[PDB]
Amino acid sequence: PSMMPQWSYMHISGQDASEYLSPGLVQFARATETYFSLNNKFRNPTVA
Amino acid sequence: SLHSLNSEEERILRYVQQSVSLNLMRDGVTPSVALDMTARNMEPGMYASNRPFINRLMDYLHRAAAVNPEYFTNAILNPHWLPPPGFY
Amino acid sequence: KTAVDSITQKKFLCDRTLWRIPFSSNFMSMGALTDLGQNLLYANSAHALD
Amino acid sequence: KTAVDSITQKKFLCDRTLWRIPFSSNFMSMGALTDLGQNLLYANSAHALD
Amino acid sequence: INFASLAPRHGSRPFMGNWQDIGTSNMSGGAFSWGSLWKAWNSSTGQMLRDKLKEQNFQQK
Amino acid sequence: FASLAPRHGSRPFQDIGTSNMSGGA
Repeated sequence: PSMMPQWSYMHISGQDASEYLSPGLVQFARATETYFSLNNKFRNPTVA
Repeated sequence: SLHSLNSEEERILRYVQQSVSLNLMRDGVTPSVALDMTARNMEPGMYASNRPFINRLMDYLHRAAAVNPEYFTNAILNPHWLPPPGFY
Repeated sequence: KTAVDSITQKKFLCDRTLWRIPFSSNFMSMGALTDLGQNLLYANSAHALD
Repeated sequence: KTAVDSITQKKFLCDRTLWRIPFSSNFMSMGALTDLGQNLLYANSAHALD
Repeated sequence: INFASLAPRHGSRPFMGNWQDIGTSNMSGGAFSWGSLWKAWNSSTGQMLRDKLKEQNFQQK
Repeated sequence: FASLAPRHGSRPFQDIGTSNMSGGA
């Protein structure tokens, strides 16, 4: 629906890692994709 | 911090947190209905004895859930939480 | 010319695989969180399955 | 001196007493109404036991 | 650090990868863009040649 | 702007067509 805390806390449904991460870590991971892959760690939700 | 709660009120607060979290997490109900369901299931003697504090806490949580969902979810899910000054 | 009468048999092999029945309204894959999974009738109350 | 090779068997007897699995957080007798019994998780929800 | 410098620079424009890059893959409905290409002893030649087909086989070079 | 979209987050997710016998691809 619009409120189910467990999902939003576990990233089952909610914002994506490009957004809920503090926008300094996003910058860092975006900078070093070539040699130190970081985007594989966190998770992004997909909702039908 | 000039107003701080009495152990009985802390027990009530922890019970409210537990019940609201349980209803909201296993039954998927809306936060307003979750707050309503919690209230009823209370021991009538204690509910009547602490009617003002419980009423104020319920209204505060209601308007918090209506306005700021992130703050409401944080304050309903994190122990060691206390009502901020100005809630009095 | 001297072929005997025949009876057909049909069967299939499908290994290294899992039969899948997605819990979705129309069986399609529109995301990890299926639409039927978050539908009110199933998110709100409780059920039993046989 | 002439003793054959030995294999050891172990078994126990416990008659007249009934085993008990107290529905308590730490398996103690902290009260007649064990805390798990009154925990809010089981207060107002349906459960099934296997 | 703007965190920028730290990137391979390919031309005065520090090369930074796409923002929307963090990730999920569980069981069904999601899959990737680079994929599986994949008697006795008689003829021989077509066979030697095919064994040789085990190298890069498509694209995305 | 229909939002029947499959959604990969807060963000939701050309009509095209055409390939004759010869034409590049």
